[PDB]
Amino acid sequence: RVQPIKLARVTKVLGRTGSQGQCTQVRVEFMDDTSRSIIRNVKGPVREGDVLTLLESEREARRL
Amino acid sequence: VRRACYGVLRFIMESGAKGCEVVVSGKLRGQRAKSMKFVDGLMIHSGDPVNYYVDTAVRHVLLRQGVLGIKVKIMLPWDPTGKIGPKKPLPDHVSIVEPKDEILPTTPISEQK
Amino acid sequence: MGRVRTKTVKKAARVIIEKYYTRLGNDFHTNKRVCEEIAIIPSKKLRNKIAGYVTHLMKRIQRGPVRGISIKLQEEERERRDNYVPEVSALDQEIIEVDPDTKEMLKLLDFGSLSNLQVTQPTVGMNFKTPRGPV
Amino acid sequence: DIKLFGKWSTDDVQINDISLQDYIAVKEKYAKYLPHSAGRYAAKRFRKAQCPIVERLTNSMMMHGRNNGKKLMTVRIVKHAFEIIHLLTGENPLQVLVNAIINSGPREDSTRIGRAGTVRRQAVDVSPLRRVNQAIWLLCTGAREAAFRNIKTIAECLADELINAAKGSSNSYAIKKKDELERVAKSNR
RNA sequence: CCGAUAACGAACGAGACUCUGGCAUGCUAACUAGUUACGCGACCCCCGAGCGGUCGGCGUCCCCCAACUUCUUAGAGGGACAAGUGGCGUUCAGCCACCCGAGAUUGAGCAAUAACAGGUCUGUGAUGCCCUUAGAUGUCCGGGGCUGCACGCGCGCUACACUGACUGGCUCAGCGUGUGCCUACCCUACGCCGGCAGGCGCGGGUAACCCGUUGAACCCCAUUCGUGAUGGGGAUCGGGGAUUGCAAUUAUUCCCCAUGAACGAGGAAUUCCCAGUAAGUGCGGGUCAUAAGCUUGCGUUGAUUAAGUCCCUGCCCUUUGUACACACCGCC
Ligand SMILES: [Mg+2]
Ligand SMILES: [Mg+2]
Repeated sequence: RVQPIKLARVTKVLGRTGSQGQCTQVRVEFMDDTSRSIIRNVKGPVREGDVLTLLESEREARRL
Repeated sequence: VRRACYGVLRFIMESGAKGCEVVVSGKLRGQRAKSMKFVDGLMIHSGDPVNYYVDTAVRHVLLRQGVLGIKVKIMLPWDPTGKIGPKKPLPDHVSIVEPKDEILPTTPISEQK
Repeated sequence: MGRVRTKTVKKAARVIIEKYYTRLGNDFHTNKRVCEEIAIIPSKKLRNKIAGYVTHLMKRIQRGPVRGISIKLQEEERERRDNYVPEVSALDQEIIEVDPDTKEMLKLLDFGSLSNLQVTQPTVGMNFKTPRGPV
Repeated sequence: DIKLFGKWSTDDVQINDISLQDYIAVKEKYAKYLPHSAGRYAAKRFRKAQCPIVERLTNSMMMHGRNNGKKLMTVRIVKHAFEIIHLLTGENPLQVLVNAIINSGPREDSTRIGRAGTVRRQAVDVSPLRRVNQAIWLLCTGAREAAFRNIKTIAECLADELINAAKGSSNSYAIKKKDELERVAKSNR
């Protein structure tokens, strides 16, 4: 029943958010399917190309 | 003090100086103390070059009401001989020599000397 | 970040690229040595900065015309502005297209009925002007 | 081939997930004889990625004031802990370390400034470098607290923390803190 | 800075500058700095090594009786400029990444207009006015006080331990000081006495010559302890012994033996900090007859986190509102 944990790759880093700069909005493309690319916000040091793991796919999205 | 400082200021400029500044501060006029600053010309304040272009003297005038301080700063003119003042140029002054024509647009020849 | 060149380094650079364009080049080192006989620069960190921005202008002046002048560029500004006179003028059209009203006006001047003038069919619809407001 | 501490070859360990593969540095290029090199790894950003992780673990054990420069003491602590885990489990000590880092890094956390429910507001997935940074910090704190007032030495307390983290048994302080971070993030999605 | 431009031409500040750090096997040199070489030794060798290994043992400016400047010192110079490549940018000003490079942002000093009823009359033979001036508010001498303790706060030191303490062994610094106008008071090698603090003789240094190859601490390597207020911690207190001084009581400081208290990581709050940084760790300078838990510098070991934001506290620019101008700690 539970959506399985997966792995997504950062195509571009949109910029900082959270009004303290702790979170960076990034554009993650799912490796399982290159077509599905969603925007997330991550905390910590980030750069293009690195792959982060996603406990669950779709939470929130917003343009800055 | 207004007239005396102006006369001092005019003497310094006439003698040849890039700038000057006199500040006579004390119990001028009434009991409340004020400072009068007469400044004209260039007058740097910061950096090392202050050490070799400006001359500062602080004097005390014991008038009846109290002590009336005097601060005089004179920026000396640059002089290659350096007797009248500093010999080093200001560090940020770049002076470019003027070239001649040096065109030579004519036919090439050989001068047998 | 924080390597903007102050006025002095830029302002000195422009003077020595108009005084001495021919001697200078696109090498930081060759130019940094000319700046040692053409100018009395008090500081070493200043000439290398001056020499550095000179290359940026000398690299740029080889292509575009930077505001700093140059005789060889100015003579071509002259040659193109003052010459390339077309052998056939643009204002010698063999046939001059003419609105009916202009032909009427030229008729009043009594300079109408010239052969070079050719009347044109007047436009119809009076559809000039742009639709008012947005949309 | 480089034999870290003169043994424990580096050309056999492996990282089970590509998410952390490029911020762990146990392979041949970042294989060193000893976890000690003043390599200027904090000069710029993502230079601590190419710092070998044994060096990263060593740099994090020197904490709580008493031990702020004592890298030689920490190197022998890592050396003694690595000898124990190979003896106590039977596989390559580096392999246990990489599994410990992989298994201890909290996959998501929570952070915001608005009016929080319990701790933080919005659940945010962490970066792969924060994964390693948190994993190393959690293991060291677990070994630190476990040996603060007991006869068991730092090397043994560090040894069991990496062994427990490499498996995940609700016994390592690191994974216990990791599971707690997941629950807060999950409850604060 | 680039650019538009009712502005044009300027001035100060910033920047440039000065010092410091990092590289120069390139130059100048060094018996007040050394290194290599050679010659003596002293040992271990010995198989036999022999241009063997070690020596901070001794010589070769004890001028004819080595060279050289790598290491040390300090002068003149060089070097780094966003210079080169790629990308972004109005392709301008510039920004990002990378190669080569010691270095692609080392730290300080100086630091504008205007102002504060900010601090100093206890720095001055700086000073106005006022006060006192022989039973002095002058000056000197003796004693006491500035330390006094129901309590509150601030800067710190020591800790709560085993990532430790203890005992022994091993092994590494750098700033910098050193005998005094008055002015009395210097830094100390070596030998002997003592358990220690110390004492007694002999020297060296006004100093790259002597202390001093500053044999520092942490650290390192072995020992004992073993999770207990314990060999943690050393507060309090008793006895005794030295040093300084004219004088040590209200203990100057130091040493020795005893007592071994709170303290088991600290509520609300709150400080500082981005790379040789924080922190651990000692060492010099100032004060100094006597003395550092202070301060100013120095070296040693050496990280976690971050390359962001305006959320909190504030700053800068523009627009806006205003009943404010002692200016929101305002006005009402
Ligand atoms: Mg400046
Ligand atoms: Mg004991």
